[PDB]
Amino acid sequence: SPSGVFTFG
Amino acid sequence: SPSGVFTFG
Amino acid sequence: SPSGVFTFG
Amino acid sequence: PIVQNQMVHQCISPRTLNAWVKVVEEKAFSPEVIPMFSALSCGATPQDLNTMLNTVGGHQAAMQMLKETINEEAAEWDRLHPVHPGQMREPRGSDIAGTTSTLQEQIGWMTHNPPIPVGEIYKRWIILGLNKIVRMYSPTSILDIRQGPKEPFRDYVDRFYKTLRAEQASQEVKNAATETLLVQNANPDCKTILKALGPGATLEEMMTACQ
Amino acid sequence: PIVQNQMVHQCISPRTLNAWVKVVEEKAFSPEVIPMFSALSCGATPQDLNTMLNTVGGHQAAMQMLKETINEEAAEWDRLHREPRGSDIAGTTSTLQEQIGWMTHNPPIPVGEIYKRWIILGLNKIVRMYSPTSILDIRQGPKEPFRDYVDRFYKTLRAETLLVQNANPDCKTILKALGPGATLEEMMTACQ
Amino acid sequence: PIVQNQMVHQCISPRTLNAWVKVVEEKAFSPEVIPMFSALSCGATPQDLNTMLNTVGGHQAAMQMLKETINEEAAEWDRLHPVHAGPIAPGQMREPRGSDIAGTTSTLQEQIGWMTHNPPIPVGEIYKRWIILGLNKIVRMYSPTSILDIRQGPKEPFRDYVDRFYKTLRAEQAAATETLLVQNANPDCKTILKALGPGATLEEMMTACQ
Amino acid sequence: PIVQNQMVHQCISPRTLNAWVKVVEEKAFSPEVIPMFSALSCGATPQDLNTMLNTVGGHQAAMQMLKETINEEAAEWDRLHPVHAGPIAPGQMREPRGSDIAGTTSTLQEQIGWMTHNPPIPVGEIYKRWIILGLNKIVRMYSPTSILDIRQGPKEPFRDYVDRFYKTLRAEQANAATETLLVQNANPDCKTILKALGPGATLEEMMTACQ
Amino acid sequence: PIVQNQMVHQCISPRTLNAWVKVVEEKAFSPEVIPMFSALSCGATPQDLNTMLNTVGGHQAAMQMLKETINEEAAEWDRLHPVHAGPIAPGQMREPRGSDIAGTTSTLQEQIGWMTHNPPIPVGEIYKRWIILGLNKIVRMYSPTSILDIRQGPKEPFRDYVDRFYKTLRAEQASQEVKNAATETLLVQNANPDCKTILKALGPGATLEEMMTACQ
Amino acid sequence: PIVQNQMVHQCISPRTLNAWVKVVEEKAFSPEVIPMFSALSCGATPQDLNTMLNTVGGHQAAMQMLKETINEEAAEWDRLHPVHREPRGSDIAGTTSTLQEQIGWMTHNPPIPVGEIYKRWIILGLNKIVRMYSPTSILDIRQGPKEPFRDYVDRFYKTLRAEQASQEVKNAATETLLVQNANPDCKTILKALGPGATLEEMMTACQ
Ligand SMILES: [Cl-]
Repeated sequence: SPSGVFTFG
Repeated sequence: SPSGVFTFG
Repeated sequence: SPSGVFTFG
Repeated sequence: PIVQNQMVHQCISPRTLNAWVKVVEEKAFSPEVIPMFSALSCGATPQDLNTMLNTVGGHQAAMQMLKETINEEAAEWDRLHPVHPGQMREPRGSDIAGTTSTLQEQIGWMTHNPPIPVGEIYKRWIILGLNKIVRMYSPTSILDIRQGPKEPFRDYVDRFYKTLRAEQASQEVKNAATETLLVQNANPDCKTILKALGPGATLEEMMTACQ
Repeated sequence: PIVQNQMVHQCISPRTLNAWVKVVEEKAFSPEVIPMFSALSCGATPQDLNTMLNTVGGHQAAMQMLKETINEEAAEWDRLHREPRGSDIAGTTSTLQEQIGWMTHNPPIPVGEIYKRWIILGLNKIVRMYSPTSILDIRQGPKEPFRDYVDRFYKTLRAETLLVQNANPDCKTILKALGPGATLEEMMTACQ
Repeated sequence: PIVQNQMVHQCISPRTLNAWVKVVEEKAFSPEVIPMFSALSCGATPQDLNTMLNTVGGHQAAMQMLKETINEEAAEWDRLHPVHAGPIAPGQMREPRGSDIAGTTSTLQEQIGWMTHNPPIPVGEIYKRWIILGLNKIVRMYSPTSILDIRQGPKEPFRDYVDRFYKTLRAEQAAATETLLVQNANPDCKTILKALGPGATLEEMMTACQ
Repeated sequence: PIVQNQMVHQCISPRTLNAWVKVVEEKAFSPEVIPMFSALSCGATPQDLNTMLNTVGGHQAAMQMLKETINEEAAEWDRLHPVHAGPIAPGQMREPRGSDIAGTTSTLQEQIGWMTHNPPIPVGEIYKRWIILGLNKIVRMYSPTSILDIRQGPKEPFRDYVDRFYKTLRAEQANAATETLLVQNANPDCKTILKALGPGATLEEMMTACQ
Repeated sequence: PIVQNQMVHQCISPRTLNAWVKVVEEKAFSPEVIPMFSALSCGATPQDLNTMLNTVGGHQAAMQMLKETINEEAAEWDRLHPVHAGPIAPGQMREPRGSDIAGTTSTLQEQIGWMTHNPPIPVGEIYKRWIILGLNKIVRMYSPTSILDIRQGPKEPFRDYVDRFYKTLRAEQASQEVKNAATETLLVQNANPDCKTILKALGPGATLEEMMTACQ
Repeated sequence: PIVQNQMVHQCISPRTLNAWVKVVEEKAFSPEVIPMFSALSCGATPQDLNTMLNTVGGHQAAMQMLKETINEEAAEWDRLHPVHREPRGSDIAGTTSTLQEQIGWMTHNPPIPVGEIYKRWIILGLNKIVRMYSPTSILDIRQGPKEPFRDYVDRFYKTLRAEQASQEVKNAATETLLVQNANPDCKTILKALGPGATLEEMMTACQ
């Protein structure tokens, strides 16, 4: 699974 | 009769 | 470091 | 609509009225119109539901079919509920539709204890009629949806499931179509890659492959 | 309008004012203008109803016919019937405080809903006249889709047995073969 | 404006400010601008009324005429209501001068005071009356065509002709009006209109020539 | 801003922020910008006023002049109000300096304190008065044409001439001399008609004559 | 959604419905769609979340993938939470199944019940977590270009090059260790010969600020 | 955000979300973007601040620089505040703290405004981005041959705002460099006014 698009969190 | 168009829920 | 763009206040 | 503040009546907002009219003008009778109708008619009374339907200008063939579907369900309600102490009188089929019932009566039933949700019951009949319209207005059949020579696979599968949604077949038939027809109607250069992956592949793996 | 928070008066919003002006400009006097007027004038006072009508710029012929219809209903109210007169319900000879007084009274006298009934009655007469084509002239073409034919029929009928009669020779025979009792869905499916 | 929640003051909204500016830009000074002004200035204080007028950019000839009309009505108020000299009683306010009603020589607190007093002195509604009176004079002047010049064309629809007739009549705002409609119509429709006879409604007149 | 619900603080709305920015971009520094600033900054704190001025992107020459005008008024406040070298009484707060009213050396809590005090010290309305005083000086400078140069054309409508006259006159000043100048600068045709009416003629009568 | 006034239920607004429909139409499945979804679905019930997904017209391939991801998470929830048979001491309230969290087999009354209970069971936030997990997989696929293919042009500004690099890196959604490994070597490697010589002069452990300021 | 009605939490509005996105798209990173960010994030929690930054689609170079600046300030917070629950650097940023904890600190007595502290770090990082994105330097700003003085002064202070020098250096430039780079026609008139001349008097002279 991918990490995430939330660059601030 | 048709099954509807509500994919979710 | 920069001072700031806040000219007023 | 009926909302909290105790349950109290409010006037339908200009935003909601305009939103519904623009959806019908832009999207005609695409599948996504039905969930938008349900969302915009949240906690709506039969009067409010009639206001939304009556504000639609065009598509008068479709609106007439919706009238007949409502009358069929209203007649079915009267059959299942025969007309027969200090008790509140029960709603007829026409009273739920909002043709032969005032706003005070509609609010009365909805805010009663126990409540009789004439708004939600009437909304169910409208959605049932709209489903029949969406199926009829479906331009293309599932058998005709086939990938172009230079069409991206993403665009092809979008047209497939969009059509499959509008047709509104049973889940057993949808699976039978998805299993046999989807990979069959794909173009050779993509089909060559999907066959190499092997059987039991998810939709994610297939779309990533042909890209 | 008059709304809850006890029933209290509120000023008519810019959104409602603009929404009403735009529908009259865009749709002129199509049948769907009447339900939109009724929705936008929800809980409106006679002053608010006059405000919406007066803000309309064009269509002054139609607005003058609406004036006459209101005067006829106002005169009828005086013949049939402090107690409100016909002009008081129209909002010509009554202040906002009197209008709020009647509507929030116990028992209440809804001058807004009574005056709205007269306006809608007058607006229906305008929609009927502004209908371009008559129902008898709506006939299906030789190579016209039946869906398009039914759209034009019930559009014209809304402004103002005959559907099957005026269909083309091919589809008419099929619809007549289904007989009376056949639903529009079944009729449209047959000539698809 | 002043609104309920007790009567309390609220700041004029950006929507109301923008709505008034756009109507003046688009419609210039068409009759329908006056009802829109009255609607947008619902429960407005004299300060709010001045704010709406001052925000108008163009049409400075018309705004200057409006100033003179306000001054005339303000002077007339001062004549009808003389100056109450001496000290003011406790729990009471000074009687509003013409300039106080206009909002030129009165604070917002004083304006709210008069409007929410018991008994109330609605300085907002009195001043709005003067502005509308002045705006009516501007609308009458800005009317391009005269009612006498409005006549039906050779092959013009009767619906279009009547729209132009009552549009002009509304701007000028002067038995005679109804007869002028039938008399100025073309020979074809005029013959049909006279067949209906006296005391005929506009519905019957338009339906006959349709 | 500070508004009722007791006087309480609210965050400046996205509508008010965007409305002010668009007015400055579209109208630059036309006379009607000042009343719009006063309207949009209704019940505003010194922080809110600074927020509106700081959001202006262009016209940095004008903003720098406005900065100097504020400093002059702030220095004038300090001169007229000497500093009290002593402790502050109970249920009271410090008297505001010129910089405190401007919002450079005062927190939001202190600004709310002064404005909601009894008796109140309206630092927002005092600071707004200084800004408007500075903005009027900018509008006078940015006024392109002078009042003397505004003359009626050969066959120009009198309404159009009067519009440009009072549009320019409004910008130049942000009287009997102005009334006489209107007739003098008018063309020979209308000037003869205006003098025929005589002294004390209203603008309505003047415009109705030459039409 | 559920909001304060006591926690009470409100209908989803026309503004929120339209805002979600427009961002899906305009931005398709760009990384910034996911934070916008989470923001617009603030305090949303499972019914509200289904309403937002159902209102999407196009991208029916993507919505079918999202449907499968929800079913996988729902099945995983049922596995980790077995159904209790014996004891009911207080008795405790009914535990939500995977289908109840998704909103397929649970009414609005039941959803409000779980969310406003003490202690609360936030079925809305749990279901939103599954949706965002599915939407991340969709954004990864819809990423046009790979991270390895992003290279600076002959006369391209370095600022515009770096914007495309981190937009691609955000879309692919690699691990934090994998991202820092690529960011360290691949960023400088794929830059043009002119800027590459300048970037190395700063040396190892140089911040992105220093790198962008140099090539300007 | 956290607002009155007692201090209570509210969901960030669609208007505020859309307003921030459009400002970033239109104005890129002009000086006036920072006051707009501060205004739109009024009473915002660390979660709300992250939401606004994450909704930005483009300018990923700038957002990565902002990410690094936040990590430096978070690390600096951990250094100045040793452990001995009190908020760490990652808790203020919103990376390792729930919404309930964020509301807890902000509505506490005494209050720990994690929103305003985190906003201070973001604005500090954004100021560095604005300084970099500035196209022209103040030394390059010269008055044209037939350019109005009003237009020249607009470009002078626009560039001066972007670079964000210290007030001592700004006054050093404003005094000397403003008159120095003006054209020979206006320069002669400006010197005739003498030292300590206000900008109003300078602009009025060459009009
Ligand atoms: Cl039929």
